Amino acid sequence: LSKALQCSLHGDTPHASNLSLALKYLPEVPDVLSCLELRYKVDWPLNIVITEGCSKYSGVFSFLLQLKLMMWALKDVCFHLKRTAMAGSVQFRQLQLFKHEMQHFVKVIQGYIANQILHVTWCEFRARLALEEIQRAHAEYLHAVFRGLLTEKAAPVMNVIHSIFSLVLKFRSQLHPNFALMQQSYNTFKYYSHFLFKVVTKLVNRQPHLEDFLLRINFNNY
Amino acid sequence: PVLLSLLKTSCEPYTRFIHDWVVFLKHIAHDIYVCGKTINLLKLC
Repeated sequence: LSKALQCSLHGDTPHASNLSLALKYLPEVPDVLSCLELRYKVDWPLNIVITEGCSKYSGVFSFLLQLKLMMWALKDVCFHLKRTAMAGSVQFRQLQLFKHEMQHFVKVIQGYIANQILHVTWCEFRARLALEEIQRAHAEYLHAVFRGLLTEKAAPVMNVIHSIFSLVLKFRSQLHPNFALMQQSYNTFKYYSHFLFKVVTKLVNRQPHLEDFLLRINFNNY
Repeated sequence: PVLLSLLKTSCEPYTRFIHDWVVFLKHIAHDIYVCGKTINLLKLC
């Protein structure tokens, strides 16, 4: 962390300190999980407002970090394949189209997160403020966890995301000795994605937040 | 008068408590509870 803040080009203030990069579990040993927290710290006249439970940032953080694990690992195979280039054949071009087909799904679910949890939920609670109200207004700003698909109500929508993230990690393992072993993997990816579009649609009749998701995942397709 | 002169002094110490943070209609009941804790919080800052 003390090496990270130097490369931030924004910070290194009294605010920038108090970033205890601690942990909460001891991992034993291809998955998409790496548990790790990141807790802010405050002092007395501010601790009375920012509750020691509003712990929920750590809930929304471990998701957002997990997302970066895709756009880096997927960037690796995009960079790992670059050095392979003479070698032009059907086995090659048909392989790279999988990456462009899998990357776009991550670059759209991220574009959603970068619209709900950082911009529109921040429009409120910024033009909303301008002593008891500060407790509730803050308890309504973060409650960012609803539009973030972390709520147990829309949990089945989140369970399917792991099946997507897992297959991309397997795609990174096989950095054409085993092409067919990868061809089966991509076909499993196109099925699960095609299943997501149905489970979200069926969950529209029962949440205006999810409405913008179908417009994101689907555009000139079915 | 006699009851008033009692009430006028039977509330003397209670005003002092009220003079720190600075049935009946509940529209002001819960407000007094917070109107004091703010003063007791600024005293430590």
